[PDB]
Amino acid sequence: EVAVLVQRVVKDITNAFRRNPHIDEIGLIPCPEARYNRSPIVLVENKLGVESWCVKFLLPYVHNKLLLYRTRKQWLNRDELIDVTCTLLLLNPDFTTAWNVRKELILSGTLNPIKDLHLGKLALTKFPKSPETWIHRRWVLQQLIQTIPTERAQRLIQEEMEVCGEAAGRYPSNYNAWSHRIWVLQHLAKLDVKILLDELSSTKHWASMHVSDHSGFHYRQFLLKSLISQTVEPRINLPHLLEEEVEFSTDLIDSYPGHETLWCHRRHIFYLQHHL
Amino acid sequence: QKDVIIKSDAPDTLLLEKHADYIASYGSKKDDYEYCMSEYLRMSGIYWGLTVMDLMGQLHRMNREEILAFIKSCQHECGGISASIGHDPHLLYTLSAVQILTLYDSINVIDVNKVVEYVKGLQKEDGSFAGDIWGEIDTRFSFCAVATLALLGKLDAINVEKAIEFVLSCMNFDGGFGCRPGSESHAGQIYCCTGFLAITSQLHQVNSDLLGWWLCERQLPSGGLNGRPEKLPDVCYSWWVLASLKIIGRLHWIDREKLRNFILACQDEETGGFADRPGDMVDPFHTLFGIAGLSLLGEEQIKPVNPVFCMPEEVLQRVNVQPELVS
Amino acid sequence: MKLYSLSVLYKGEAKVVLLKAAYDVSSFSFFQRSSVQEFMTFTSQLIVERSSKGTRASVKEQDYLCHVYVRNDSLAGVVIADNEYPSRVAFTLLEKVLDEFSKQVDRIDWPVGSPATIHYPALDGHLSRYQNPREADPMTKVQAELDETKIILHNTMESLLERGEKLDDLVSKSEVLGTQSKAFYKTARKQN
Ligand SMILES: CC(C)=CCC/C(C)=C/CC/C(C)=C/CC/C(C)=C/COP(=O)(O)OP(=O)(O)O
Repeated sequence: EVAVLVQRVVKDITNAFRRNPHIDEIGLIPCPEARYNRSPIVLVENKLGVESWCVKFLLPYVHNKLLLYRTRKQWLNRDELIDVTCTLLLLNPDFTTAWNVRKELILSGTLNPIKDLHLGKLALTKFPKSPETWIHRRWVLQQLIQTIPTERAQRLIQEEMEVCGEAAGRYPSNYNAWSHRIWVLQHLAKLDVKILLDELSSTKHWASMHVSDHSGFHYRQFLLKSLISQTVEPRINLPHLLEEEVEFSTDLIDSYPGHETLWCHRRHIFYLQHHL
Repeated sequence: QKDVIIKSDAPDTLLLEKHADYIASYGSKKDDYEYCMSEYLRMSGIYWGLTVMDLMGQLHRMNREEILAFIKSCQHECGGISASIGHDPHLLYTLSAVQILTLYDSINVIDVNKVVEYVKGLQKEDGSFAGDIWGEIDTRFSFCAVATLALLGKLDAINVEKAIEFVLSCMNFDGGFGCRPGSESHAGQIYCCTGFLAITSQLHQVNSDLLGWWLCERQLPSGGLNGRPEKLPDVCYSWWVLASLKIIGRLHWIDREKLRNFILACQDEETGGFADRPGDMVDPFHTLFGIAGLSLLGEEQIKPVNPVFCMPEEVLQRVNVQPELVS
Repeated sequence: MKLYSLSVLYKGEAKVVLLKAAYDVSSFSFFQRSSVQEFMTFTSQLIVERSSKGTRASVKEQDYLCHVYVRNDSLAGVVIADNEYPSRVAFTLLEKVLDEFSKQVDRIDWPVGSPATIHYPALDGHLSRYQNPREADPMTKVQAELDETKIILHNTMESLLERGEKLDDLVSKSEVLGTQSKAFYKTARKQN
């Protein structure tokens, strides 16, 4: 009876997105045993929960089903493909092959690229560290891009800044989160002088509340290193921002001593000043 | 200073026999859930398991034929090898497959010429390498490319001179390396790049003092190493850092005894194997880099390991693949 | 830089009693916040159970740091934070609360008081206020004579246990943790 109980779950998850497109995050609910006639897919407000008792059955079902598709052992509809890859990646976003299928679906015109940015976002609320999710996301963004960037781009760039920041907050010193955020500024923003300055401002408060986060502070360094490169009146404050940074760093080292991140940060800011 | 505190009742001796039993009994208990969860990297998983067994001289306890058949089934029409049957090919698991076949001296089980073609087709105009046909650029893939080709004796197939140019363009001012130009320095990424430059004979492009300094800063008062500033100590990082140090010729700067005590403290006296930190979950991943880490430190009960390929020096001597390191 | 728990307790001869607490579990996964909050209540009590009167201590866990202050009288105070949050601002926060707490609540309502009986709504206000130490009141009359450098530090919370005492038996037998929280710790017994 596991062939029907599990195939119902992928519907319950699919249904949840159609009756609530404003889902904030996903999560696992402690359940050693199922209850009578209740779906393990329980949602409260925006949150989407999955009871743990079904996971050991739900995953290998969808897992093997996708493998049968890739090996041409069992056909699936393009609507079935989207449904299974969705539930599969919510359980394990590191499954590269599952992402690749969605790449094919997107590239065939079947799947809307926006759905993958959304799917990736929900996966990062339970797996903010997941390398493949970021890797795939870069491909999706690369497909959405076929002098100042357009309004459409800036709308997406601001979105990427927020998901990178939220992922940076869920896992301490999230390299893959900040590395992606940098990638966005390189390819999407094309190192825009305005966006670089705004990111330098919005992250000041965050950086002061995460002093042991070398990745977050390197992001600061990247902004500064890129600003120097772009300048090859707004561009005048180049030593001014550098001394603002060394003051901000000192103001934290004095407040919070014993953090080699803060020291490594200042140490690198000294390098930028001396090499102008 | 975030760090661990090594206890007195913590293991202070090498439990070689219990490690071999752990890897041998790994996967013996059928669990469909955990199998699917990790199948996306199963090929590398085998490589970790086999390599750590051969380092302890227990490779014969592993099902040779069953694995060789598995690898043949994982090669695709494009030449690339996937992590497992059904999964899509990738450069990572192509390397792992070749590494396994080199351990078993069964390199002709798969189509070598097509593997070369697959790897060659991943290179870009700037010398960079993609993970697969979807174009993810990373220095890991630069390393995986040349490491795979070196084991096949087909390093000439790619634009070597241009590949070196891209990797060197990822070198930051602190001496370290990232995944892409403009990335935060990462010990793991440094291992890939230093491993790359070792294979491509370009170690003279590396400041051994500067980089070696950055790497030694990873060592914490507990003795363990991390991957970057203000990170917890990690057994796997005790490989990425140590191997990099050995490559650039600055291994003697490290604190052998204190680091060795940390790695040994990550053992499980009951089950066996290594965890990332003392009192954590063990896995074949950290088991390998723990053993390989002790091997570089000079543990005599373990076969000498090559810092570039993470394989026994005995195996790489057989295929005449031993890149020069900094003396 | 985050504060998780801020609970005021009491250490009688028979048992240790919770009087008033405040929590901030907004940083955790949504379907775990209930379980997490219960553990922070369990820990805060357990630390007072193992700490003597008139002493300060700071038990450390990986990525977490609990600070306890037990006065000469059996009134206590526990604050839970991360590694980043400075220990001095933590103890400074503890003292100003236990002073305002002795001001409003009588000394006999302590050994038998309960969170539903004790009256103090300013705990959730202080927890959110002291979230950023740069936005905290600079009381130089307090921290000028707080430290003695004899504040016992613990690598784990096992250092407070006896030689044969097992934390596994303390969790499953606790009456502060729910059945779903004990089973949640059982999935944490698999080393996560
Ligand atoms: C032959 C061998 C040993 C390896 C083959 C080549 C490969 C795949 C090397 C991978 C090593 C590497 C580059 C690791 C870095 C990947 C990365 C960015 C991990 C995330 O970083 P953190 O955010 O710091 O997470 P951790 O602290 O848990 O490592």
